[PDB]
Amino acid sequence: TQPALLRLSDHLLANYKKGVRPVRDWRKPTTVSIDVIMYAILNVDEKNQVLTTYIWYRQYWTDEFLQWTPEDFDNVTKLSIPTDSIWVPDILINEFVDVGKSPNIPYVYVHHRGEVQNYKPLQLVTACSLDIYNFPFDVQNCSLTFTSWLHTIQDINITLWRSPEEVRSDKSIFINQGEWELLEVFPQFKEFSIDISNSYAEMKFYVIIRRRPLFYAVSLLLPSIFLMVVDIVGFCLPPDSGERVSFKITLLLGYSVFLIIVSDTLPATAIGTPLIGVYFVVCMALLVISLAETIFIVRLVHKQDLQRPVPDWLRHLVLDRIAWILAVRGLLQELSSIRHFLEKRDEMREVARDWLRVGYVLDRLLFRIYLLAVLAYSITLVTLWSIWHYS
Amino acid sequence: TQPALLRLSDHLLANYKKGVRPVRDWRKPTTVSIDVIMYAILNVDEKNQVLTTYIWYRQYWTDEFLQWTPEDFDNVTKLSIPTDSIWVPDILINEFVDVGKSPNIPYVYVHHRGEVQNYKPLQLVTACSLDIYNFPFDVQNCSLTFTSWLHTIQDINITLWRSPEEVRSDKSIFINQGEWELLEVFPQFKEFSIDISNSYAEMKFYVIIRRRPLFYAVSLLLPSIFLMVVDIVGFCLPPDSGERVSFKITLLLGYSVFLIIVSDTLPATAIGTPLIGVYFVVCMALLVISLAETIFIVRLVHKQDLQRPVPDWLRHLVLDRIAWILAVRGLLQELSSIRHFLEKRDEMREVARDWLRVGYVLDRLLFRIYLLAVLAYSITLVTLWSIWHYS
Amino acid sequence: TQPALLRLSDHLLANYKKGVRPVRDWRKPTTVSIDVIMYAILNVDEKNQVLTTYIWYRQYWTDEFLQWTPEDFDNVTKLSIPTDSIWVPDILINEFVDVGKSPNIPYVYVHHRGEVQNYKPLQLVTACSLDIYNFPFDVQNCSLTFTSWLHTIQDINITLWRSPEEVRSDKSIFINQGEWELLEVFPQFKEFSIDISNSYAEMKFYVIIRRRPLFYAVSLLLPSIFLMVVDIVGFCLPPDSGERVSFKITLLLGYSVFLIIVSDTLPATAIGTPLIGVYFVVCMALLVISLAETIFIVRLVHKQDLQRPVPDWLRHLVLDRIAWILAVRGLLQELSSIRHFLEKRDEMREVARDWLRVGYVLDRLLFRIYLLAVLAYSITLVTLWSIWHYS
Amino acid sequence: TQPALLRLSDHLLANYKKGVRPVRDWRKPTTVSIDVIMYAILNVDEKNQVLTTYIWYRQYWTDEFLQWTPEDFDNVTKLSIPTDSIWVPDILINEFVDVGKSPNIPYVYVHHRGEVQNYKPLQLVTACSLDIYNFPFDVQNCSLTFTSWLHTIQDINITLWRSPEEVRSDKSIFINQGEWELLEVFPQFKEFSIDISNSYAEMKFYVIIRRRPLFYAVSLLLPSIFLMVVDIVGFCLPPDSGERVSFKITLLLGYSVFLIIVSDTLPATAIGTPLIGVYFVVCMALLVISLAETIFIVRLVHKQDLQRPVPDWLRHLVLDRIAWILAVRGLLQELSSIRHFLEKRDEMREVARDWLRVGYVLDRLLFRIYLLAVLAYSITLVTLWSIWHYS
Amino acid sequence: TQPALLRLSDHLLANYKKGVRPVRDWRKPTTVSIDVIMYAILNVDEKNQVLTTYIWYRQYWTDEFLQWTPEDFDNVTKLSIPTDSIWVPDILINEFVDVGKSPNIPYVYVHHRGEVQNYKPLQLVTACSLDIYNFPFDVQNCSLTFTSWLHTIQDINITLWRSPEEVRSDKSIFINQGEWELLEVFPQFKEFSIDISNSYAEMKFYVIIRRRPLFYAVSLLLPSIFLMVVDIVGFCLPPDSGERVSFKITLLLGYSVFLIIVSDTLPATAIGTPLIGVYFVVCMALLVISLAETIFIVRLVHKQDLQRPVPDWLRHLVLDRIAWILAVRGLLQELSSIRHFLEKRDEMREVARDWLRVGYVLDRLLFRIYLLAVLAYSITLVTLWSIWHYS
Ligand SMILES: *[C@@H]1O[C@H](CO)[C@@H](O)[C@H](O)[C@H]1NC(C)=O
Ligand SMILES: *[C@@H]1O[C@H](CO)[C@@H](O)[C@H](O)[C@H]1NC(C)=O
Ligand SMILES: NCCc1c[nH]c2ccc(O)cc12
Ligand SMILES: NCCc1c[nH]c2ccc(O)cc12
Ligand SMILES: NCCc1c[nH]c2ccc(O)cc12
Ligand SMILES: NCCc1c[nH]c2ccc(O)cc12
Ligand SMILES: NCCc1c[nH]c2ccc(O)cc12
Repeated sequence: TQPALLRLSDHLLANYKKGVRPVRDWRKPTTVSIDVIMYAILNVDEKNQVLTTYIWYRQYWTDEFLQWTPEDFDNVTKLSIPTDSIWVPDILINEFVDVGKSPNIPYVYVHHRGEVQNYKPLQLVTACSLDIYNFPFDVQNCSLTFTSWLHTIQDINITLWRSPEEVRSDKSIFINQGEWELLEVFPQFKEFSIDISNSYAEMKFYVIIRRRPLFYAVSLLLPSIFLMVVDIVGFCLPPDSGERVSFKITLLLGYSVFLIIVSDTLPATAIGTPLIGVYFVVCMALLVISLAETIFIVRLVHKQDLQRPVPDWLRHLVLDRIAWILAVRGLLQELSSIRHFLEKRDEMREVARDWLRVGYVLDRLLFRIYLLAVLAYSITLVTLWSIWHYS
Repeated sequence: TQPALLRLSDHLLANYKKGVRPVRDWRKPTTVSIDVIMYAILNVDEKNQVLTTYIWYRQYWTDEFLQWTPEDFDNVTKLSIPTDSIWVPDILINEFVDVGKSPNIPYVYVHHRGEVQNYKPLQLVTACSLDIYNFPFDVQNCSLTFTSWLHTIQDINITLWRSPEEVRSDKSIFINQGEWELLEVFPQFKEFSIDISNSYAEMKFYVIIRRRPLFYAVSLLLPSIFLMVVDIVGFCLPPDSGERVSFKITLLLGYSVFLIIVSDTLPATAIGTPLIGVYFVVCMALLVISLAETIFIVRLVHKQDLQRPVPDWLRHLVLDRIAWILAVRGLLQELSSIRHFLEKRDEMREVARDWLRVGYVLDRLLFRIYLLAVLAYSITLVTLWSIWHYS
Repeated sequence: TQPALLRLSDHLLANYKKGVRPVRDWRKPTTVSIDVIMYAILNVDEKNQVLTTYIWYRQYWTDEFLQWTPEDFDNVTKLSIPTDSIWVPDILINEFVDVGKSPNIPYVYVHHRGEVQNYKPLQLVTACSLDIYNFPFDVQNCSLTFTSWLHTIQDINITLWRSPEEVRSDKSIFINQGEWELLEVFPQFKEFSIDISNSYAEMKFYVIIRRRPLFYAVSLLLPSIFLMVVDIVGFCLPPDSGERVSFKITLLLGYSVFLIIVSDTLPATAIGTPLIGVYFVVCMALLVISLAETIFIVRLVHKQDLQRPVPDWLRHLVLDRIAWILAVRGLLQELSSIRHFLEKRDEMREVARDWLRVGYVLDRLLFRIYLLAVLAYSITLVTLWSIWHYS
Repeated sequence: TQPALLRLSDHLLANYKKGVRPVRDWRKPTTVSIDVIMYAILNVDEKNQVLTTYIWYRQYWTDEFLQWTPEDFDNVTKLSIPTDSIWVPDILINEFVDVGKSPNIPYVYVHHRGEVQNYKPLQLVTACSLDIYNFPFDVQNCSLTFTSWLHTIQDINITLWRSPEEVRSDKSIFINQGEWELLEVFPQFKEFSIDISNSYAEMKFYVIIRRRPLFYAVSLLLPSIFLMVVDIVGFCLPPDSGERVSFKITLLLGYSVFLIIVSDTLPATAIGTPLIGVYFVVCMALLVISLAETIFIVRLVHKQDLQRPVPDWLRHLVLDRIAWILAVRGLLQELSSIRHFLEKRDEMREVARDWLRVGYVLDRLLFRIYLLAVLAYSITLVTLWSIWHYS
Repeated sequence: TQPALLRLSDHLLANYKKGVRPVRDWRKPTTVSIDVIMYAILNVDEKNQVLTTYIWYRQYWTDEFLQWTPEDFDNVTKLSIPTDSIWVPDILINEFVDVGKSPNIPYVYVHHRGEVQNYKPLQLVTACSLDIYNFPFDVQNCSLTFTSWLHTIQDINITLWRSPEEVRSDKSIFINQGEWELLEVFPQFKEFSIDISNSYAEMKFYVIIRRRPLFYAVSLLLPSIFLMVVDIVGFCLPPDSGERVSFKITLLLGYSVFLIIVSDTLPATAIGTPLIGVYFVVCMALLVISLAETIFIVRLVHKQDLQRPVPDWLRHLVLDRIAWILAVRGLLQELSSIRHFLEKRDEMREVARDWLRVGYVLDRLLFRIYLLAVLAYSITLVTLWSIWHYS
């Protein structure tokens, strides 16, 4: 005799005639109130300048045709109806690279005063400009805007639903333990117009995210200090031996191949030039000047075809030493000849020994200077890190 | 005269009016009982913190409108009808990264008392937090939650169908011989609420999986012990020869390039720091101190420009040896000069020989110390492995 | 006056009422006869344990509602109707990783006795367990099962259509000139049941495929024999020269980097351990012991700081040689001193020469032993290959 | 009593009969006016000769059946109706590689005079010919054409809507800070015909884009000048030492491996041959001739088995030096023999010294020539860069 | 009073009853005439034996139910109707790996005599057998076949539309400046039958394409001749120096790593063995025998522990030289002893000098032989290239 609640379900859907903007008067617009909450931040692609995010989105508006009195229908205040049977605004998002992949959820709440609500999850892979000038300590500011693609300001009006301060500070759900953590989501309403007599409404959410670089800092600092330490420990071997230049060029080749294979992996971009490359270039130049010093010292010490050092050089190298911290005539003729030969050989040996001593002293002094330079570089780096840590 | 069973098929579907929650009274909610069984575990992505699983899922609920007496229709108790002609709850899964790919199966059983059942396979690629602190011996605890996205607690209520102990211990179907094997699937019912006056029901299944690391253990241990053995066998060659430093730096370069090309392949993450990296750093430091010892020994042995060793040094190096386990005057003038030259050369040779002996003794002692250190490291590693094996 | 054949097309489709299992009596089940033929085998993924295949599939069953007399309708025995207007069983395939990509073909033959047939191509990417213990000479046994996901044994019954011996030996269409060639497709009917009072029917096809490894065999054998030959030819150079150890360590580094870059490319898995790795480890160990022999020989030959060899050593090294295949007193005082110095130098030279001869003899003997070992290894490898070739 | 605006919504859609080209007379064609605006330029693939772009596209035409008087319906001039209920032309784009991914936007404006408009975003990945002859300073000219695939010139006519000069200079929306920046979008109308009696209309937009190569220029110039500088600094070490050839071959191997790993990454194509490869080949040849010079100098200086240099050679090498910037008889018999031996040794030493001096002079001269050549190459390169900068 | 042309649009579509093969008599089949034109050739995958092509395809057939007199309907001869409202044959393509991605174009021309035409673009990624025996100069012959999947020969008959000679030579549209250029498209009609009493019609188009290898030829020839030239220039340095073997092994390692990293990139297959690998193996063997010659020459020249060369060897090495292009007794006793020591040293020096001269002569002769062999190889290669160029 008396059917179930469905007695009203057809009563609203008998002659609804969807596909038309539901208003009693066409002059007034329909107002849509939206709300977004972040759930997780998926990977960000610096090469393609595109990021992937996942949000829970909700909206509501007024139908003005789905109105009924609760008392007439068993106290019924709200119900759920399929979303394909009612008018739905076309609220899209700009700077999108694909339609995306998301479920349908073909249901919507409808209240007794015409208010209709829509809840949905949605994943966006979207293009924003990424700046990686300070690559490890990045703070990215990307934007996503909601707007009606075709309806103008006289048709659809965008409202923020919740208060902006509630939206800005909302960490109710967020997947931590990832590469990124968000700082805030700042909303802003704007009016967009390319030409005259045609304007639209947009709502832009600016997402601010910060990277945690501890893994990146370790992976970028450990090989560098490793090669610096091995260069320092390999500096202290005799220079006249021919293995010094081989050791230095082998270490330089190792640094070169490491730098090349890490040249584009970490700064995966085609525009930005982070300061990490500048520090790497500085380290490379330090290795180059160390190799040049080693080559010069090796060239200075070479026993064959030598000349006695010019007095002034020895006189100031001893000065900077204050701051480092019968027919018997043929018989005697032959003996005189062999003696003179031995004196010549001894003189060559003494000249070689003096040149070797000069090379040793110069090598020690230049090693001390290089150690001081490395100390200065390391202390100024840790000083800048402390300045970052304490603003 | 009398049609087939389809005489009831239209009788239930003549004026069903799908799209409305089927209840006689709107106050009571509709209860959905669900059940999941794992079938296989596909790949897990540590870089993206996402895994892929395949389950068989079933659910059932009560329609309260598809009711009939069996006796009236040729003893018919249950039938199958297309799933697009009846109301279906929107039971979704959170922490999902895509809609996924699964067939439709447009059929459902319906019993004579209104009970309706739904069976379906489904593959989920979903985001959970992976911890790889102990990378080879991982035990991952990931979660997947079933909930109604839009209907509240007053509309849909979630029930576990089978008993929790049956669900927890269920290995009826599972594809073994993979990288992972599951331990348990723990179910838990919860009530979810972000704001007030709006609450939902969720059912969370915690999947616990364990990795079998034998392949990983072999692939990570074989090159390490290979390079340790080759370092040990290359340690025992004469130090005064110049090939020792070249051999050591070549082996160090090999270890460096292997470590760099395996630096991110196995610990494919940007947060976690497994202890395998710590052991690799320890091995690298051991190689570095071995190279430093070789360089020091090479520097100590250098025949040119030497001085006699200070007595105390020789006196304690012989002490630690207890624990290692007429005008004929011009003629004689020339002969005296050449004799003195030969004495000078012999003295230099003797000094070089003494320094070489000192270097040999020190090299042998330091080799013994290094061998003892390697023995200690290897035995403590196998000891820790045994402690893991026997708790 | 008299329409075309379509006069019967509506006669069967006027009140068909699809979506219901077409039977006059609900007690008897509907029987579906299926048939599959392979067309080509696409790539197989050993890392993901998944393969891709392409088959032509056909099935037929009885409708019992699409029945007519041919004589009444211009001799018409069979026709074609859209597949969306008739009942279609939900015959799915387990161990599938995706819904796949295949066309629709919205047409089916229907005969005058109710028999209805369905033809379709379908590509499956499906998960099976791959064993690569003998990686080049693989014979893979994978399975694919057809079953009704939701209908039970009382509803749908599976039949093989053609005889099993015809299905097993069917090479009518197959794309050869690929990486794999199939041996047989063995069908087997089974009854599946997880719980009680609920059983289903499945038809499992076991596909057996064999790999042709000639390209793999060449690519795996050529570099190995290349490095063996270059090691053999580099073995025969003087040992006292310092380039021998450099040559050996360079070749060892080359083998190491080749093995590492081919460590996971060919055995692309995380479980299996093929014997090719065992042979590679054996070759590596052979190279290691060759390097150790070279280092020992180099250490044995070192002219500086030598002692005369102990008699017994020389006495058995000559034994194993049988099987390799006035004031004139100051003047004479100075002359005696210089003569004694020359005797000392000559004695050191003779000791060095004797030690060099000992090192040469030992190096030749160990080279012969190493060559014999390489010969033994190569002959036993070709012997095992012949045993494989002739069972 | 009086319904809403929907009173006209059915009035236009009661018997619209979509699917037919809406014209009162079939002889006249329907005219579609289109407009495109670039929004961003995504990645370009030089290997596949395909690019990805994102545009906002709009079009309008005349329906001639959706006509009404505003006064009759509450002043209503325009409305919005679903796009699936009206006739829509099939305006496609050639040289497309996929259907693409874009939303639907199922709404269109309709004016009271039958004018209907359609707005949509669309992303195209499309194939055009890329020329990279001057790879860093590229100016690409690609094309995209809009045409009706099936309707001929007698049915659909294409019009540009806005004036061509407005379309050509339109930077209202464009995502800068990318790899590319566009110069202009030139439109052109054309008539297309493959066979006779069948012609179509097309509208081709030529997009002109320019690359900003600063990152590419830095990444391509820094390693090159690095290796040039290290070659120059390693040139200045003594030639008789055996480490010079090792240093040169190590640097050549480094250049070779860098060139090979960058051989196809930057010029990612299979047709074009940019001039950067020509400059790299020139640098390689310079390194090769430097290595050949080093080998020749090393061969010239070799102390063992020497002959006195032919006079003419010394006489012109001193010429080019002007531009570089009793029974006592046995006793004396033995003394004469040993003296003659010492003279022979001294003569060999003097010959070796003279050859070493010759080698040193030649090495210095060739080093000066090589430095001059490097200076010439660097100055002509910077000169060509300046010519590019100032046309 | 009199409606538009749509007066006939319903007249054909009032009771069309699609889904049935439109014929007045079921005995005669329906004939479909097809035509294909290539537009561009996308990438070809040699690893997966699959290619991607893009064609414009058209077909037409006879409906026999869409017939009208033009005079009755305002001279109307042809119109356009949606393709979903009429019967469409299921003409598919075999050897396809996916459904593909193509637009719909829901429109078809219909003429007044029942002739209906369909135009569509379509991209196929399809599997054909690729032979790369002569990898740079490939001429691939792949096939694509059009057939009705389910309708037999008694239902659908395939016709070529245009004449075969017109189809074979058709370059009206084709995107040049790619990796491939097509030679011809040969059509062929065939009858296909697996079993008896069941036959179908197929139309196979054989596409013939040729590769342009200039980029491949340059990229494969430049490093090879580079390493040959550097080997030749490094051959000419003194053999007794220890850097020769290091240079040779370094160059061999460079060739090895280049060959390995290019081992599978260019011949990206698992079956074919191109002749380029044979030439690379020949070059490797040439480098190996050069290294063996260098090692033998180095072994022959070793000053320590030498014996005088056997006369015959010197006598034929001078022969092949024709074709290369009182108590004073103790005093004299000591002098005699030292003189004898000096004679012994001089004899050893002379023996070493003679052995060095022998080694130099042999090295020069073998260098000449190696140069002649390289000349022969290069000339026969350019000769074979000329034979290819002039058939
Ligand atoms: C781009 O190419 C088209 C095709 O030839 C040409 O008409 C047009 O002038 C070109 N534009 C520029 C800026 O070179
Ligand atoms: C291509 O292959 C088919 C199949 O055998 C053959 O009939 C045809 O002649 C071939 N075409 C050419 C140009 O070789
Ligand atoms: N199942 C989660 C329901 C839910 C609660 N709050 C929400 C906010 C937005 C949204 O899309 C969904 C929700
Ligand atoms: N064909 C397997 C039917 C089946 C048996 N038990 C199940 C449990 C869940 C499910 O989705 C399906 C099933
Ligand atoms: N066009 C191929 C028709 C055909 C013949 N035999 C078949 C077997 C199975 C199938 O799906 C299709 C077929
Ligand atoms: N929401 C942006 C609406 C808009 C303004 N101008 C446009 C031009 C083209 C287009 O597709 C869209 C638009
Ligand atoms: N817009 C191109 C129309 C066109 C002309 N000739 C064709 C041939 C085939 C085809 O699919 C299409 C066409």
